[PDB]
Amino acid sequence: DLHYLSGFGNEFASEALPGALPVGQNSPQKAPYGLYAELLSGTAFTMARSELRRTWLYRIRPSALHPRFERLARQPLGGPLGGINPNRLRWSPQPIPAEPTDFIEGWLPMAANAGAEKPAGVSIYIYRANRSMERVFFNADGELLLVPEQGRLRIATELGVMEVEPLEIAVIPRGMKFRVELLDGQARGYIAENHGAPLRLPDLGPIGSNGLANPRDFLTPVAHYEEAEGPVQLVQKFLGEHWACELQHSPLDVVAWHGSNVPYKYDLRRFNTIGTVSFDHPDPSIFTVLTSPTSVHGMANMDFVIFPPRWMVAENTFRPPWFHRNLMNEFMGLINGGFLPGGASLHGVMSAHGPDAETCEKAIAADLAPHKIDNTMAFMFETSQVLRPSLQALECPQLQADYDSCWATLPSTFNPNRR
Amino acid sequence: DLHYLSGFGNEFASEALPGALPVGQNSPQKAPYGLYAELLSGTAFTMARSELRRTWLYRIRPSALHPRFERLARQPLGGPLGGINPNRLRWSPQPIPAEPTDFIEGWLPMAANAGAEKPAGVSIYIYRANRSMERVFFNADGELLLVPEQGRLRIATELGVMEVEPLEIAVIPRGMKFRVELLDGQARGYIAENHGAPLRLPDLGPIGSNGLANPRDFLTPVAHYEEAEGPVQLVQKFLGEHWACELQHSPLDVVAWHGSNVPYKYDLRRFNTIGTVSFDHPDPSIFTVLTSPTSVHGMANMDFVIFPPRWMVAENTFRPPWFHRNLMNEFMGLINGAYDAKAEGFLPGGASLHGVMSAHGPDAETCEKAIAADLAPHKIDNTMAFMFETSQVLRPSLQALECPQLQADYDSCWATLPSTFNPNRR
Amino acid sequence: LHYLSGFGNEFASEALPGALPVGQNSPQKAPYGLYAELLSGTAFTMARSELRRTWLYRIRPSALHPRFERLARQPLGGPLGGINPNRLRWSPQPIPAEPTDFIEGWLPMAANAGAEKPAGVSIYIYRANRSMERVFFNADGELLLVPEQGRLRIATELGVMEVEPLEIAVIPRGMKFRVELLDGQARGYIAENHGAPLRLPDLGPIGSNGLANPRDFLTPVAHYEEAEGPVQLVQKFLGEHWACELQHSPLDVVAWHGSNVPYKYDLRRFNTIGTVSFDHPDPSIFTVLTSPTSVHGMANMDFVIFPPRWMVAENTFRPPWFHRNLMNEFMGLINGAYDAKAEGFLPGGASLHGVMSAHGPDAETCEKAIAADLAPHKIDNTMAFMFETSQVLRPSLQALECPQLQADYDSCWATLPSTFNPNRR
Amino acid sequence: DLHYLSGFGNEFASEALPGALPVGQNSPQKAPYGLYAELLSGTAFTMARSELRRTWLYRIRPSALHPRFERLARQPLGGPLGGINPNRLRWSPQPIPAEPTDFIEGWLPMAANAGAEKPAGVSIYIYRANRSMERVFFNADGELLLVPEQGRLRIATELGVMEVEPLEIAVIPRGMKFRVELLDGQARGYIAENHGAPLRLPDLGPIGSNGLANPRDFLTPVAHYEEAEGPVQLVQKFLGEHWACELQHSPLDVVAWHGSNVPYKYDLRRFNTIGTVSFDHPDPSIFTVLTSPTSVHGMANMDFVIFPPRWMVAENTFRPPWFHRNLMNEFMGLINGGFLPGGASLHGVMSAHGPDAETCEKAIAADLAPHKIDNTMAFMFETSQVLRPSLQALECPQLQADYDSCWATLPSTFNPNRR
Ligand SMILES: [Fe+3]
Ligand SMILES: [Fe+3]
Ligand SMILES: [Fe+3]
Ligand SMILES: [Fe+3]
Repeated sequence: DLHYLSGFGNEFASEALPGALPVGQNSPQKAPYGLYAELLSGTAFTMARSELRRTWLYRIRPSALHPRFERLARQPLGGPLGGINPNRLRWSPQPIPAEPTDFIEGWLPMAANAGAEKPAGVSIYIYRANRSMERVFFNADGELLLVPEQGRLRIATELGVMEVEPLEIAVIPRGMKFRVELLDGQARGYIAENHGAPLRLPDLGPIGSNGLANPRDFLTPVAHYEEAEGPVQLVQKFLGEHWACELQHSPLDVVAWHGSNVPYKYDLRRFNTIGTVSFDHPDPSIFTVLTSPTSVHGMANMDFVIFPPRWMVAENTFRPPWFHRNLMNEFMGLINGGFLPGGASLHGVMSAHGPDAETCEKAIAADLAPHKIDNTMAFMFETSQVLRPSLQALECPQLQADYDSCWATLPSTFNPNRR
Repeated sequence: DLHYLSGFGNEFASEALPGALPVGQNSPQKAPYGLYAELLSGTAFTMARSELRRTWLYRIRPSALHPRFERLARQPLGGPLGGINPNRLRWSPQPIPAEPTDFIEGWLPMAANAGAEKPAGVSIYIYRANRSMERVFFNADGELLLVPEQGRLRIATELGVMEVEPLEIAVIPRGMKFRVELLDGQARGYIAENHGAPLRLPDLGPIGSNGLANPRDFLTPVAHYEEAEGPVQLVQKFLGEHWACELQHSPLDVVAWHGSNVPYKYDLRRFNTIGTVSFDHPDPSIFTVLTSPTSVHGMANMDFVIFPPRWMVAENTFRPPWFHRNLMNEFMGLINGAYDAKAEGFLPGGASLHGVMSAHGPDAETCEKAIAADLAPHKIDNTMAFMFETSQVLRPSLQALECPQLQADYDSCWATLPSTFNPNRR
Repeated sequence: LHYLSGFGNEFASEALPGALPVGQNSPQKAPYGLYAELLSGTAFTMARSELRRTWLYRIRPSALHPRFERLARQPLGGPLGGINPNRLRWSPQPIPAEPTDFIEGWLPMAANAGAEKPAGVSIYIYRANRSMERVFFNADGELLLVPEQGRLRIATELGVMEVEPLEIAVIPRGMKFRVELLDGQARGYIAENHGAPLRLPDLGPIGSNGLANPRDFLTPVAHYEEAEGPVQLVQKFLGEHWACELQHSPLDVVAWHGSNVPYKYDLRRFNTIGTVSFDHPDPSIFTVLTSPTSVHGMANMDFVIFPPRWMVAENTFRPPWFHRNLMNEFMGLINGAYDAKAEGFLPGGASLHGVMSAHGPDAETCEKAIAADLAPHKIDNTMAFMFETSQVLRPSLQALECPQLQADYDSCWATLPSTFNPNRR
Repeated sequence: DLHYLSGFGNEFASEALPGALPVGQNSPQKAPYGLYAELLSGTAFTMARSELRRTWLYRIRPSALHPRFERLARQPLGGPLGGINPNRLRWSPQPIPAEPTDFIEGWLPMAANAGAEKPAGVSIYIYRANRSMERVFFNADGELLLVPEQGRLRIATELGVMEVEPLEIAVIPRGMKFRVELLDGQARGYIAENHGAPLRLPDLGPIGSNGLANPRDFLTPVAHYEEAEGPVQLVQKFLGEHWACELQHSPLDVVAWHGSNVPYKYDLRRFNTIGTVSFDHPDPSIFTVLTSPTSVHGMANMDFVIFPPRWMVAENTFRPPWFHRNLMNEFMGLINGGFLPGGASLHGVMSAHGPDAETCEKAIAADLAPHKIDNTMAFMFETSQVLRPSLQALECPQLQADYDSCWATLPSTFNPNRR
């Protein structure tokens, strides 16, 4: 029975004790309950207000109260970049490791725009974990988009507690402290780490003022603070590296807060899917849930896109996705329903992809009538920068060695003598 | 039949005689065939190239060769703006007048953002004609969007001839000369006169790089010139007035041209309609065919929206348009069939106007039907309604306010909406 | 006279040493006991590139004035002319016999809107035969002055500038000034800009230099008057002259700094760009100053010139092409003859080719141009110009009823022949 | 005989068989002639339509029908980065090598904003070839601007065939498959590989609505397809590397196509040159033919600029290019007419350049009259990012070792007692 505040991008305000929030100002000399005011600035001060992300926290002890960070010996993300490889790639789902592995220890580097030491654009991982985190963590390297596939997550953050289950997504702003509890003992899922402009709702164009992901469905947890006394490890990811310090208090000691730099979750089942109600096959940008822009208008750092249960009604139309060569880079995953839940495919810049022969023959031969796609949920992380597969990803047992064969049996159907 | 060039916004090139277009330049000293170069600038010289519209003409006689224009006695567009009236308005179809009336003489002012003498925003007319034009015409007050409802038009312009039937639309650029022949003896339809930024394709947003009105379906006619020798009246519309002069030559004497300021036509049947494949009822802006922007981003001078055959699949959803009050001003027409928010009273050739913040929506009948219905995939078919939606208030003409076609009891359409509210049962 | 240079500069000028406060704008104790006064030419929140504001340090505050009263003599009070799409041409305007100072002799030619609802651009031709014995400001817009006959000595709050034909001058909205005629009488053109202040055009590929170089834009140094006695202060508000009487000189600014300034520019210094190959470039290429709108690329008005220049286009119809324009073209002539008109267009003359009016050369200019052997040719000893506007230019009733309006302008195009032959390329 | 479609940025449509193009839609269930639909997306789907480049293809076999790509042993572009060097540099023309070398094998990297493995901005090459390509190629790393200097090229692309001779340029969109055939036995010329926003026409500013490169002169080939059966090698350039696979069919099998992502050519001899008709010496940006923007307004990724035959008429003026120090980086080449055709010069950020003593002396002394510069075509690739010369370029024999002496005789003509 966790409570949530609704509305993407809102100036929220939540207090765990009556009047814990200062009224009419952010920095009283005598803060209610004797709390410390702290500002979390997720963007430059001078952004246009529409881009502004900042949260005022009123907490038991300042975040400044911490000893020196030291580099952990254990570094899940220190593996090298893979060699150059233009090929189409597909993986089978990643098995959960035997060794104890919490949420942060479990990120397996799949592909990234840059080396972990110079975070830029987007880095993509698959997380595997068999332990709840017995420590607190923040990412200095970017925003985190989590896409669960197996197992629920109870995520306790500075702003409050949220639970996410497969078919839901969650986002945790850069630098925000959080701790992940595995409700089901173990967990698997995907991560897009956003090193760039924070994820937001796409420009709707002609779709207008409603549709796709409705702002009312983005939920942010209410204030919740901890009073545990005794040592707690605080871990941060900085330029790919986990550095840690030990606190003698719980860093999740925020009693009240206000602002717009907030963790949130969204249920993909609430997506107001838009598609063709006539013919043809619309561009997959139409399925956009969240997007991270660049200073180049129209070209996203990354678009998060889903392929949800939907009605198929295209008349006189080849209904599967058409054959395609793309400037952008397509990383596909599957949440449920050769491509299994937990699996992945990377078709990079100008790689030729599309349906196989059996998909083609069946689509061309189909008696086209309205059809409901159901019990499936796929998605794509599409990035503008090339995604370089990690060495780990290219060498792991789960990489399919004959993925190219999927297209081998495509036939010519060309007859010059009959249109 | 007629040949066309495809591609909305293209730099086209067309010549009626081989090599009539100068190669490598626009202004030769000794132009091919002894023709005159002439530049038709549809926009300021300094527009962004994406916003530029200009066409080079290679013609027998320059357009400048004409004597003084004189005001005609006959002025279709000279009637006063009607009184202030915030009411929801509905007209039945406009009958064709008895007296001889060509295409330009036949425009009936329905509503406009401003007085005809001070053109701004959009002016809306319904045309009614029973004569083919035996003169040539250009509108200097703006761009014309034509929406035939009865009868095919054969439109002879400077750049060539195009034919338009109901379910197709045609655009004529401001200042471009043309002549309308009625292929079916008489004709009736709608006009949006755009006084603002030229109509163009909407920004597709998440729809991406394909969909709605695909550019390949926008057709521009090929070069064609007449050589008739004898008097031709040339009329122009200026500040709402018709002014004429007599020429001793045909002003459709353009033997070749190149450029982007072109007349064009579009078959609405080919609209790649996008909608809900899930639930709810998408905003009608999703149906945009063409749009004319203002300097305020996101707020169009006018959107041209259609309501075409389309699959209705939304589950657990009130399917007809929702009840609505709107900053924008909604002028709706019907080209054929029946519209899905309405029941009676709205026929082909009819119109409705719901202005700024007027409360509109479905009737009691429709609401009852939609709430009880067993929802399943359903193809809406054999229908084409549309809307001219404008940001500026539309002021009905006096003629519109006083005509027999104005329906006297339009408000009673919503009279029977019942309360179904039950506070004890969610 | 001395001047400062640099279009758009933050200028600083003092007529007494240390009269400008150093390090601040508003001292409690101003140097020499002067009053600080801010002239805000633009909204406070304009981007800095678009900011126009001047700090004045003056003997008496502009606020020291009694109620303005409406003058009986109203130069600009005439009605709008009727609707008329025709091509129009006017001969030079005679200088009236009645005593007529600078502000009294504005002959309204055409305007985007009625004088009482100013918007866009209003065009006048001024004719004066007396020097101004009063001071004037225009609340309705910025003034672009294009002298054609006789030199002007213009005393402004910021200093004195002298303008002769082939120079232009611009005076910001609200800025007080007095005009002296150095040659007894004067004639010329005005573009009254009700919209965004005139500035230098975006050069595009022309780059970082050329057309009108900013170094050539000149602003007067501070000058102040201490004269004690009655002076009439007139303002133009919503087309009307209103006036009060002061007992001091309002040109009493001892020191000033900032960017809201009067300026002049010598068109002979224009770095004219053109074709060095073929064809005939769009006349936008001759843009001197422009006033934008919120619609990018569509100016409220462009001020363009047609100066001495080299004509070198090979295999090219060199005169301006036949044309039909969305924009509205008001042309005038400072001296000499214009390349597109054989005759009927003289210095002081004017033409108006409104939206989509068909214009171009005549059959005589045509004939010679098509026939001429082409070699490099220096067009010289001429200066014409255009006020091109996006909004329609409505001629005034005066302009349409005045004896200088040529009755048979269309006849200039009547003899254009068909040289068309379907069967030889 | 080759036919072409005209109009830069046009939505084109071309079909080699009557009605090969589906009418009214892009994705029919039963395509005309049994062809496959393939979308080539040259930009993000959500680009403003003015910046959108995409082409629908209707082809015999899908592009996906290919086996695994493998790294070729021969690698033309793998040579390391030259060392740091701020000096002005000038090269004599490049000799055509003895060894058999086709178009893609004969790119000599001259200088680049970045290393081959991390394409950004612009890479500049000189190609030398003595064999026609007997295979097909696409470049995944960027768009190709070709500037022939010696020998004509017949470039067979997916969208059709075009012929380019010196004094013409050709552009090939990223990822588009093509084959270069040498009509003259061998060929040499320059290449600007554009890794950024695609080249387009420059904003004309006051020049207005016509002039410079007029859009009507940009020509795109009509549809042409091959039905040759037998092994064919497909090669791609990815992160600077040549990777290849073998198809058992021609990949130039597009029967029809429509859209805006097209190859094109343009004859520089049609450039409507603009310049001074009064005095002074206009900035060479006035000669821009094509430009690649950045997100920084007014600061191009690259400008392609030409110095063609033209009238010089400036009076009381020093007519040669002024003495000059530039933020931008200037790579000069010469097509026809120390600096020979095929040669190059690099003046990088803030290097001081300008005329030599002989040029100054003659120019200050000349009796200025209209003068037609004729029979000469130079050009420049100006880039915003520093161009690092390749190791190869810095150690090549054609690098002129005494270039700085060109300016060594510049004298002082200063005289303070005579204005
Ligand atoms: Fe794809
Ligand atoms: Fe509505
Ligand atoms: Fe003109
Ligand atoms: Fe330079």
